[PDB]
Amino acid sequence: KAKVIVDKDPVPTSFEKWGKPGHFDRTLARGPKTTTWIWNLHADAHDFDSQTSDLEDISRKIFSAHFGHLAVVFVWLSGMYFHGAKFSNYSAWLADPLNIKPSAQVVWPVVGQDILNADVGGGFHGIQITSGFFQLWRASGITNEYQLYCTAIGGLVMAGLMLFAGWFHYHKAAPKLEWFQNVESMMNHHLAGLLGLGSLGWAGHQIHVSLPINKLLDAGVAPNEIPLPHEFILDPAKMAELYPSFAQGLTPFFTLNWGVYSDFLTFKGGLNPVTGGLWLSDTAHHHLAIAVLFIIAGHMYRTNWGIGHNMKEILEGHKGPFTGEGHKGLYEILTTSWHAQLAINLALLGSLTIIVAQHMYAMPPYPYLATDYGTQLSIFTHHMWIGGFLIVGAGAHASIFMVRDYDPAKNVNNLLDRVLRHRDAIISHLNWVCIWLGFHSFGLYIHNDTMRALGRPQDMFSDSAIQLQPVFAQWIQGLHAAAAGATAPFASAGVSPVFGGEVVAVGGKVAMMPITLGTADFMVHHIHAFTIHVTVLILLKGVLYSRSSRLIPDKAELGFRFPCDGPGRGGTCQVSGWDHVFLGLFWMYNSLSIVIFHFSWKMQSDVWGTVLPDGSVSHITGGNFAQSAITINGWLRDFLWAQAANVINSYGSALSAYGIMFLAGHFVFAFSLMFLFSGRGYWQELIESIVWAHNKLKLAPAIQPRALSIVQGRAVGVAHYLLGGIVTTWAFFLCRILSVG
Amino acid sequence: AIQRGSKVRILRKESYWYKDVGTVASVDKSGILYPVIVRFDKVNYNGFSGSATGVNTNNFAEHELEEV
Amino acid sequence: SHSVKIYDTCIGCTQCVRACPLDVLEMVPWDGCKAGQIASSPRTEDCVGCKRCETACPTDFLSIRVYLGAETTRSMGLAY
Amino acid sequence: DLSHLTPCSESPAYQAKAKSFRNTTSDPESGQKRAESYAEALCGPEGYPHLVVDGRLDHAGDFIIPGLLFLYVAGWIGWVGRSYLIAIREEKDTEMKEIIIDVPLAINKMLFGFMWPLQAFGEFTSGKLTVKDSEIPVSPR
Amino acid sequence: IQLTGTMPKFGGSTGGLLSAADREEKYAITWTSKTEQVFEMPTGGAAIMNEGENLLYFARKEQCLALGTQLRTKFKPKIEDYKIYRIYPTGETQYLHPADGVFPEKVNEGREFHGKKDRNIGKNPEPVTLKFSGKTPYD
Amino acid sequence: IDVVNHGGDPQVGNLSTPINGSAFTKAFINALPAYRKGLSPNRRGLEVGMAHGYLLYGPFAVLGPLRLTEYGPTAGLLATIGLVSILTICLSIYGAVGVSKPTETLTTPEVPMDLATKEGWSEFAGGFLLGGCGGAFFAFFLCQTPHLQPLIEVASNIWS
Amino acid sequence: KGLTTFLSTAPVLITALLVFTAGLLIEFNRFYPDLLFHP
Amino acid sequence: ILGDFAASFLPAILVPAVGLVMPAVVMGLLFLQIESEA
Ligand code: CLA
Ligand code: CLA
Ligand code: CLA
Ligand code: CLA
Repeated sequence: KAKVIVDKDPVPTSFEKWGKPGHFDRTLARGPKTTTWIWNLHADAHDFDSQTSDLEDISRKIFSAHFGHLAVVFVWLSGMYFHGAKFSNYSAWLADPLNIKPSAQVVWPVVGQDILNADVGGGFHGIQITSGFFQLWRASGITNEYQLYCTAIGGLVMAGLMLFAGWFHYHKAAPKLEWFQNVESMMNHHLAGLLGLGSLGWAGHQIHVSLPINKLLDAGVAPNEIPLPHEFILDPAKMAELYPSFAQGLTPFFTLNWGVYSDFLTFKGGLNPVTGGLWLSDTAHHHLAIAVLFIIAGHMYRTNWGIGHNMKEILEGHKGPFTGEGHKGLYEILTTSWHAQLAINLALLGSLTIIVAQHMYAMPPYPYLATDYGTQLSIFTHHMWIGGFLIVGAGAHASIFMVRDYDPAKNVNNLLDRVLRHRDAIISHLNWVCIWLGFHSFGLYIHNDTMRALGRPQDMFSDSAIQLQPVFAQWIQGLHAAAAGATAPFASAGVSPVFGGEVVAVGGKVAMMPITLGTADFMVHHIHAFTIHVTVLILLKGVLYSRSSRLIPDKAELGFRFPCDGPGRGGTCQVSGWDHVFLGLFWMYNSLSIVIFHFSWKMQSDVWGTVLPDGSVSHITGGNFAQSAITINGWLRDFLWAQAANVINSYGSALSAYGIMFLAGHFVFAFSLMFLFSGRGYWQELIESIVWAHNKLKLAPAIQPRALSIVQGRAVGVAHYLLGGIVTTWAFFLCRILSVG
Repeated sequence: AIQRGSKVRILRKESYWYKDVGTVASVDKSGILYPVIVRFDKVNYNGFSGSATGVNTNNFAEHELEEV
Repeated sequence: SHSVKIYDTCIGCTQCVRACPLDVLEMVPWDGCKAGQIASSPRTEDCVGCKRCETACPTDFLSIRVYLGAETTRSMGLAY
Repeated sequence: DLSHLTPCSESPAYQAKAKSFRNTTSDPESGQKRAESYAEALCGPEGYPHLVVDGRLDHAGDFIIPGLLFLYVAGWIGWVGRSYLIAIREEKDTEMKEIIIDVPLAINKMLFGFMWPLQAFGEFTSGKLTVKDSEIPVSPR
Repeated sequence: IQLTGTMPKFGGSTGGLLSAADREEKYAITWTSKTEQVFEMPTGGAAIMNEGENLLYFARKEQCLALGTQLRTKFKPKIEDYKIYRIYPTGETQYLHPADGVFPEKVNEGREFHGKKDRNIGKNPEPVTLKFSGKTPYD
Repeated sequence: IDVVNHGGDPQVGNLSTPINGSAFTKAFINALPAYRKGLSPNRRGLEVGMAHGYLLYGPFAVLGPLRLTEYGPTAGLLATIGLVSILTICLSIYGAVGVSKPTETLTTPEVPMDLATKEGWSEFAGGFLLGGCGGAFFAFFLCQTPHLQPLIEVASNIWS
Repeated sequence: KGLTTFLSTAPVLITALLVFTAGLLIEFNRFYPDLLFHP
Repeated sequence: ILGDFAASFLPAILVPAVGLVMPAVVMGLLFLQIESEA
C-alpha cells in the first residue's frame, strides 16, 4: 500500500528558463506589454495550482519548495549561531548573567550609527538582542563560542543538504502522486519519527548535556572550568558524582524501576529559584514523556502491514442525527487538495504559536529568561504576531480551497455540504455575537470614560465602582494554585507562579508573581474575545460565502482573487474571498495589538519589577492596571503616552534606532492609507498625464505604465498598514523595555 | 491610399491611440461602417483588473484616419 | 432600471451576451457589420449594472455601454 | 548681511558643542575633524551650522557646488536612460529587452553618458529632443 | 403555464426563498435531463438532478441563470433545454429566458433593435445642451 | 435519522432544526401573546406590555444615577415609564406608516391576521402602553412595599 | 548561456546597481565623513 | 445646578425639550413623512 515510486529525471536542470520570466503561466509568457505583467509575475509565482492542472506536478513543486524553504531557515539559524559565535558577548554573559545584557550584533562605524552599539557589559558594545538565543544556548548546555561556531557550520552544511535535496526531488528522482496520497505513512513518520524521535533525542541531550552543565552552572562553577559535555559521557564517574543514580546502569529502565531515576527525572513543577526558568529535570522528563506518547501515537495508522487505521473508516464511522452522512468525502478532500491541508495546518500552527506565547511567559523554560523582561516581552509579541498571521492565512487557504478545489459531487449531505447549507445561520449568529461582544466589551470602556469624565467614579465599572469580577477565571486560578498536592499529589509546586503561591524572584528583579484578575482583566479579556470573534467573522464569512451568495450567485467562476463584480447590485466591492482576508488582516492587527498591549501593561504593572529588601515588590509602572486599564483615556495616558516617553527621548542614545523605527512605522502606516483610501482610476489618469510628458521627450517606456490593480492596491495598502503598525509597536515595546527592564 | 501594411494615424478622440500611428491589417470591401482593421504596437486598457493582456486592434472608418 | 446602449462600433463578437449574467442582451441581425449581427438589450429592466458586458467588449471604447439609473428591486439584485 | 547668523568660530554656542562631537568613523579624531570643518559655516543661537541658499560666493559650497554636481549626475542618469530607451525602440522586440536589460548596449550608453549636456544641447537645437504636439497621444477633453 | 415539474432531491438550505418570494416575485427554472447527477445550487450546497424533468424556485433571476450556466457548461450531457419563468404571487407566470426558443448568443430573426444607437459613443450630446430637461445625454 | 429537516418545502431558505420548529418551539411560540390563536389586539399588546414593563424594572431600579439614593426605585419607575412611552410611540408610528401581513415561518405557519392592518396595530400599541405602565407600576409596588425585599439585595450586590 | 540572460534581468541588475551605488556612498562616507557642505 | 443668571429655570426646561422632546417629535414626524406611500 505504501511504497516508494519515483520518476527519474522529469525536469532537466538548465538555465534557459531562468532568463525567461513568466514561464510558469501561459498568460505571463506572452511578454510584458503592461506593468501589470510585473506584479502578476510575483503574485502567481508560487500559486502552483494555477500553473499546472496535474496534482502530481503541483505536489512535486510543493515538496521541492519545502526543501528550499528549509534551506533558507537553516541559513538563518546558522547565521544566528555564527553571530553568537563571533559577534556576541555570550562567553561574557555566561560569567555574569544578572548584570550583562545579551548582545549578538555589532554595528559598523561608517556614519554616526556607532552610537547604536549599546554598553551592555564585559567591555562589549553592540545591540542588546531580545531573541532569547542566549538563554536557549544556556539551557542547551553551550558553554563556549566554539560550540556555536560548530553549530553554525552544521547549519550551513544542512542548508546545502536541503538545497541539494530540493534539486534532487524535482530534477533527478521526483516522487509520484500516490507517494503523497498515502498520508498514513506520512503521519506515522511525522508523529513517531519526527516529533517522537526528535523529542526523544532532545530528552537524551537534556539528560546527558543540559542537566549536568546547567547544574554545575547553578552550583556556582565558572563556565571555563566546567567540563565539556563529551567527557560526561566518556567518563561516567563525573556524570555520576552529581545526581548519583547514574551509578546504576540502564537496567532500572528495563526492569521498570523508573523511580530511582527520580533524582534527575523530577516533576517539580515550579520555577528554579536560582535562574527563574523551569527545572531542566522537568523539561527532560517532559520530553521523554511526550516522546513516548508521540511514538505510541505514531503506530496508529495502517501503512503496509495490516495493523492500524486508514483515516477513512474513522471518518466514515463518525456520523450523527444532526449531520446524517458525516465525514464522508473529507479524506478525499484532504488527500486531493493541498489548500485544505494548508488551511488546517496553518490554523493549528497559528494557534500553536499563540499557545507557545501564552506558555513561555508564565512558565519560562530557560535560565534567566524571566529576569530579562525584554526577551520575554519580545518572544510573546513575536509569537502572537506570527500565530495571528498564520490563522489569517488559514482563512485565506480555506477560501482558496472553496472556489478552486471544492467539488460538490464528492460533497453531498456531509459536514461541509451542511455548513454551506446553513452558512446564513452560522454567519448571522456570529455577527450577533460580534455585535454583543463589541457593545458589552467596548461600551463598558465608553461608559467608564463617560463616568470618569463626568465626575462619577462610583458609577463606573471598576473594583471600587460596580464590580465585574471574573469569577470563573479566579475559580480556575484557585484550582491551579491548590493543584499541587491535591489533584497533582506528586508535584512539588504548581505549574507556574501565575495562579498563586509566592513571588519567584531572581537577583533583584521579579521572575514571576501571581497575576490577580479583576474588573480590568475581565473587560480586556472580553475585548480579546470580541476582536477574535470579529476576525473569525470576517474569515469564516469569506470561507462560507466564497462560492456563492444572495448577491453574487456565480462567484466561484470569478475566482478567489478578483476585485469586484461591478458597481451593480448597489456595488459589489470587496466581495471576494481574498478581500475577507484583506479585512481580517486589519482585524488580526487590532486583536493582537490589544493582546500585546494587555500583556505589556499587565506584566509591567502587576508582575515585573524590583524586589525591595523588606519583601514588597515595586513594579515598573506602579499597579495602575487596576484603575486605568478600565478607560480608553487610561490606556491612552498611562500606557501609550506614559510608556512612549522612552522611545521619543531615545535620540542621542543607544536606543535611538528604536525611535527612528518608531517614526518609520508611523510613516509606513500613514503611507498605507494612500493605497487603502484611494482607487485605481485616479492613479491611472495621473499616470496618463505622466505618459504624455514622457512622450514629449521621447521617454515612452516599452512596458506601458499601469496603475496597480484593485486587489494589488488593497494588498499594498494592507501590507504597508501591518508593516507600519507592527514596526511601530515593536519599536515602542523594545525601547520601553530596554530602558525599564 | 488606405491599404494593408500602411502606417496610419487615428482621428477618433475617444480611442486609446488617438494621434498615434498603427499598421493596417485588413480593409473590408463590403458595406460596413468601420472596414479598416488597424493593429497597434501598444495595447489598450481592455481586460479585467490584474489582466496583463489587452487588445491592440480595432475597426475604424475612412474619415477616422490619415495616411502618414 | 439601467440603460444598456449599444453603439454602431460593434464587431458582433457576441462576448457581451455570453458575459451577461441576467440575459439582458441578445443578438439581432445587422447589415452594418462583417459578422452580420449587433447586440440589443430588450429586457434591460433586469440589468443589475455589473458591467461584465462592458468588460468583455473588444472595441477601443466600448460599443456596449451601461448607464446606471433608477434603482429597482432587480437592479439591486435583492433576494429579499 | 545676516547679522543674526554668526560664524561658528566666533559663536560661543558652537564651541561648547564642538568639544562633544562624537566620532562617526573608526578614525579617533573624526569629531575634531568635523569640529574644524564646520567652523567655516554660519551658526545660529543653537550652535549648529546653517546653510545660506541664494547663490552667493563664500556660501556657494552650501548649495551651488552640490547642486551643480547633482544636476550633472542626474542629467547623466536621465540621458543614459533616455538614450537606452530610444535605442531599443526601432528593432521590433522592445518589451523583452525592456524587461531583461541588454547589458552590452547599456554599458556603451553609460560610459559615453558623461557628455550629456553637449548631446542635450545638440538634440535641443536639432529639434530631435522634443516631440511635436501633433505626433503624440493626447487624452480626450 | 402551471409549471409541471418535480423538485430536485435537496436537503433544504438557508439561502433559498425569503419572505419576498411569496409577496413580490419569485423565479423558476425547469430543465430535462436523461441521467441522474449532482449539481451545486446558488442557494448553497449540492443537490440531485433526478431522472427526467426538474423544477427549481429561486428568489432572483441571477440565481436562475447561475444555475443555467452550470447546466450548460461543466456537464458532460450538456443540458441546454432549460426554461426560466417568473411567478408573481397573483399567479401569473412570465416565460423569460429562451423567448425565441434559441439562446441569446445565437442570432435569430424576429428580434428587433433595442438600445441600439446609430451613432458613435464619442458623438454624444453634451449635458450643457440638455440642461433643465428630463432628457439625459444617452438618449 | 435526519433530525434537521426542512419545513416541508426545501427551496425556502429555512431549516426545521430542533431549536427552530421541532415540537416544543412550535408550541410556546404559537402560544405566546403574539401568534396565539384566539387573542385580539389590545390583549396581545396588554400581555406583551405587562411582561415588558415588569422585566424592564430591573436595569433601571438597581442600575441608575440614583441607585444609591432612596429616590432610586421611583427614578427607575419613571425611567421604565419613559421607555415604555417611547416604545409605544415607536409602535404607533410603525402602525401609522402601514403594516403588511407578518412573516410566516416554519415555527409560525399561521401569523395573526389582526396585526396585518393599521387598526390592529393601533390596538396593539394601546395595549402595550397600558400593559407597560401596569407592569412597571406593579414591579415598583412589589419592590417598594417591603422596602428591602432581599431578592433585590441579590443582583445589586453583583451590580455594586 | 541562459544564466547571463537571468543576470541581465531588471531585478538582478537593479540590485547590482543599488549595491554598487550604496557601497560607493558608504566607502566615500567612511574615508571622507561629515561633508555637510563644500569648503 | 441653577445659575446666578436671570431665569435660571429655563435651562431646566428648554434643554430637555431640545435634547429629548423635539428630536423625538422631529424623528417621528420625519419618519411618517419619509415612510408614507403615494
Ligand atoms: C516567522 C517565523 C518565526 C521566527 C523567525 C521564529 C523565531 C523565534 N522563535 Mg519561533 N516559532 C514559530 C515561528 C517563528 N519563530 C512557529 C510557527 C512556532 C510554532 C511551532 C514557533 C515556536 C517556537 C518555540 C516553541 C520557541 C521558538 C523560539 C524562537 C526564538 C529563537 C529561535 C530558536 O532557535 O529557537 C529554538 C527553539 C526550539 C528548537 C524549541 C522548539 C521546539 C518545538 C516545541 C517543537 C516543534 C516541532 C515542530 C517543528 C512543530 C510541529 C507542530 C505540531 C502541531 C505538529 C526566535 C525569536 C524559542 C524562544 O522563544 O526562545 C527564547 C522557543 O523556545 N519558537
Ligand atoms: C505555510 C505558509 C503559507 C504558504 C506557503 C502559502 C501559500 C501560498 N499563498 Mg499564502 N498566506 C499565508 C501563508 C502561506 N501561504 C499567510 C500567513 C497569509 C496571511 C497574510 C496568507 C494569505 C494568502 C492570500 C491572501 C493569498 C495567498 C496566496 C498564496 C499562493 C501564492 C503566493 C504567491 O505567489 O505570492 C507571493 C507574494 C509575495 C511574496 C508578496 C508578499 C509581500 C509581503 C507583504 C512582504 C513580506 C513582509 C516583509 C517582512 C516586509 C519587509 C519590507 C522590507 C523589505 C522593506 C500560495 C498557495 C495567494 C493565492 O493563492 O492566490 C490565488 C493569495 O492571494 N496567501
Ligand atoms: C474605532 C473604529 C471603528 C469602529 C467604531 C468600528 C465599528 C464596527 N466594526 Mg469595524 N473596522 C474599522 C474601524 C472601526 N470599526 C476599520 C479600520 C476597518 C478595517 C478595514 C473596519 C472593518 C470592519 C469589518 C470588516 C467588520 C467590522 C465590524 C464592526 C462592528 C462590530 C460590532 C460592534 O462592535 O458593535 C458595537 C459597536 C461598537 C463597539 C462601536 C462603539 C459604539 C458604542 C459602544 C455605543 C454608543 C452608541 C450610542 C450610545 C448611540 C446613541 C448616540 C445617538 C446620538 C445616536 C462595528 C459596527 C464587523 C461587523 O459589522 O460585524 C459585526 C465586521 O464585519 N469592522
Ligand atoms: C529614462 C528614465 C526616466 C527619465 C529621464 C524620466 C524623466 C522625467 N520624469 Mg520620470 N520616471 C521614470 C523614468 C524616467 N523619468 C520611472 C522609472 C518612473 C517610475 C518610478 C517615473 C515616474 C515619473 C513620475 C511619477 C513623474 C516623472 C517626471 C519626470 C520628469 C521630471 C524628472 C523627475 O521628476 O524625475 C522623477 C523621477 C522618478 C520619480 C523616478 C526615476 C527613476 C530613475 C531615476 C529613472 C532612470 C533609471 C531607469 C529605471 C533605468 C535607466 C536605463 C538604463 C538601463 C540605461 C521628466 C520628464 C514627472 C513629470 O511628469 O514632470 C514633467 C512626474 O511627475 N517620472
